[PDB]
Amino acid sequence: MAWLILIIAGIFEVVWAIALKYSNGFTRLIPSMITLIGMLISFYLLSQATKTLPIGTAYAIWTGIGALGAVICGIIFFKEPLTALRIVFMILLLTGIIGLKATS
Amino acid sequence: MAWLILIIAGIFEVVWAIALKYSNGFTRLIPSMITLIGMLISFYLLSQATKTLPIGTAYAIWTGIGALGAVICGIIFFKEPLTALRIVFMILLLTGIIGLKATS
Amino acid sequence: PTKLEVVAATPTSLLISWDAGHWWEWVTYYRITYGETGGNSPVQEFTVPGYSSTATISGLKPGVDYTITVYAPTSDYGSPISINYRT
Amino acid sequence: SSVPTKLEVVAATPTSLLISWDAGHWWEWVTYYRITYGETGGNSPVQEFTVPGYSSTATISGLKPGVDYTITVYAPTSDYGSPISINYRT
Ligand SMILES: CCCCCCCCCCCCP(C)(C)=O
Ligand SMILES: N=C(N)Nc1ccccc1
Repeated sequence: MAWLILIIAGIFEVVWAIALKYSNGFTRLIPSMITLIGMLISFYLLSQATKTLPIGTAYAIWTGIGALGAVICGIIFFKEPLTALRIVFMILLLTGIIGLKATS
Repeated sequence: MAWLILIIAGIFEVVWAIALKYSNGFTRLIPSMITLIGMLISFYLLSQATKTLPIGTAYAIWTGIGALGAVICGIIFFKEPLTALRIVFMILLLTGIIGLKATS
Repeated sequence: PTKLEVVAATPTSLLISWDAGHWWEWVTYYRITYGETGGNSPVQEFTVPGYSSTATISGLKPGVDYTITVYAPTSDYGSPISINYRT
Repeated sequence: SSVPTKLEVVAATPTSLLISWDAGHWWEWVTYYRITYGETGGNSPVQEFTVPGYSSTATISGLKPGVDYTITVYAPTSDYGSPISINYRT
């Protein structure tokens, strides 16, 4: 069960990620509010998911969904680039991230 | 410049991460203030970076530098196991980050 | 913002109120500045959270014509709102 | 214990006591202290307040003159030390 609230900890990671983009340097109320609230949901949801699970596999999947969700919802909502190159260096960055967090 | 801010956001990402373990229940004053100051700086700099940079690239690179600093600090200041796996994950990470800056 | 009214005033203070917009337009903070419409010197300023649409300006000289302006965080919204008012 | 240290009454008045402590070294400084005071007997409860951890002194007001009190300074947690108390008749 703690796995799923780890998934959701990870979805809310993307939520504040997109809400923060929408806030325009944290100046638009509501996207600003979502950013804050959707953060301590992620962190809280984590600390509970982590209670049960390994800290390593917890964070690895938490930030994985965080980082990929941001990349995906970005190219979608903010019509951010979709270069052959960008999708590649993003893959090396997320695996390095996932990697180092899965070692600790 | 936006990129420079991200690096410093990532730097402060880890300084509050490691200061938060050196705070107790958020009880030791000096570590508590450092975590609190390191988070407000980390978020702020990130929010300002996200104005001019894709949320997908901003998040992942931010997270990356935090994950990288975390292991660079983990290895050096805590005698942490330095694996050939850990080095290649730090190389993928760096290649990911450098790579993304190069497709601006 | 829009609709900068002086809802109430005493000789020494004004209660101002504005239209935040709705939903998508709400900003996280407003920055209100007030000074003598004339010899000014500087202007006093303060900031109110963006959820609040009223503000109170205190320590005014009675009888003096003051000018009040309400800023958004950035230009990219709907310009500053300004008024004059004698206390 | 470790913290807090050296709980003493700096100044006193029939109704009010001004207390101080040695927060300790920077790394021992805590986010707050919670401070308890009541008649050293306990006719019903005790009285309590907290102080920011960056403060080494606290004033206690509204005491009954002539009465012996107990005054206890705690840390946030028990991790740091045993909560140091003193007796004082106003
Ligand atoms: C909760 C921590 C982040 C605090 C940031 C406050 C948001 C407003 C940023 C405005 C200042 C920079 P500017 C005048 C270029 O918009
Ligand atoms: N929630 C995170 N991924 N990071 C974080 C770091 C610093 C301040 C606030 C949030």
